[PDB]
Amino acid sequence: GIDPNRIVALEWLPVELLLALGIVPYGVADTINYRLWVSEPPLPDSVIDVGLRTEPNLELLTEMKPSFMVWSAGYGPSPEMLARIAPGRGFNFSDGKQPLAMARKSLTEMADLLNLQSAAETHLAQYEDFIRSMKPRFVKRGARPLLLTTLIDPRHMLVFGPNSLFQEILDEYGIPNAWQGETNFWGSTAVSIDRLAAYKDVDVLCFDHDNSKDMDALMATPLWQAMPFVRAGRFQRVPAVWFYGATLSAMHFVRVLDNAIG
Repeated sequence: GIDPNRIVALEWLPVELLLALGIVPYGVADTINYRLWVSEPPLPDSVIDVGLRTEPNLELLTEMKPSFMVWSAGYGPSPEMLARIAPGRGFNFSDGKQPLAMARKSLTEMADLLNLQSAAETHLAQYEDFIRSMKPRFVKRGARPLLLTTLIDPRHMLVFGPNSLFQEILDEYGIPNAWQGETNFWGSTAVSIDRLAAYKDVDVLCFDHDNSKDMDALMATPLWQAMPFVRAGRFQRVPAVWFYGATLSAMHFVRVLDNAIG
């Protein structure tokens, strides 16, 4: 990626990787929503919005003349297409089973490209140590399963399973993941609200993303108020945390998690 000050990130996974290594993205795709879903690692205003991650402004990119472009494999524009604009590397979110393991490999791979190996090791130690330190904040609330969700629309909820970013974190804290059903490669799946009523005694967190109008509509339905875990006083609305990120998204989760049930 030769010039570190001229790198364009076309997805929020690799943005997080750059950020953790100290790089300021020359460009970033969809900075507006990044505010609503990722929120953490805020973006310095200098950053140039290159458009939607799905349909980036190819004209702009060409004028920009990036030194290198990073993206998330299997998502967004075709790698063949892109490489026609400037050099770049696609990064994997997961191997389909462990996203955090992959994140650590992606962070290292990123560093290597930029010769920021030291900065990578410092972050990783900071990271592993921080996860370990918070462990005792969840020793009291024993084996009660936890359910991670987020509302997509009044009729659908996303649940995060065993192969989601948060799973490894749960494993290290001993929090059983209430969702053992199916999940896409990214670790999640959309379900109908009713499907959630099946969860009697469990803790439920729902990441917000500037969708309060949507939440109210949901909390307005008799089904929701009828929800057992709701009536049990186990439902919580927590701050947005990106579900398809890396180490900064995991550390952001531990924060929200800590505040929510620590």
